[PDB]
Amino acid sequence: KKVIATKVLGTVKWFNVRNGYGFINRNDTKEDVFVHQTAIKKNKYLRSVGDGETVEFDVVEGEKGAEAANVTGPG
RNA sequence: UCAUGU
Repeated sequence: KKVIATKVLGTVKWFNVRNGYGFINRNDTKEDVFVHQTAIKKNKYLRSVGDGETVEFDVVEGEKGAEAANVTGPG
């Protein structure tokens, strides 16, 4: 996998804690990026984000598609 | 329980 962007801001569309993934909409391109629970930095759902939350992340591209990495609060 | 849940 390769890093294709860093310090991207986005808004969480939805995140399902049962299945452990969701999608973030990038504020710069308006495209959704997949986010898995393991990509979220520790905040008891130790790795989760909330629907509607603004987050900052890197985008990396394995060939299942573009996915978020190192997901944190803005700044 | 790793690609659009409900």
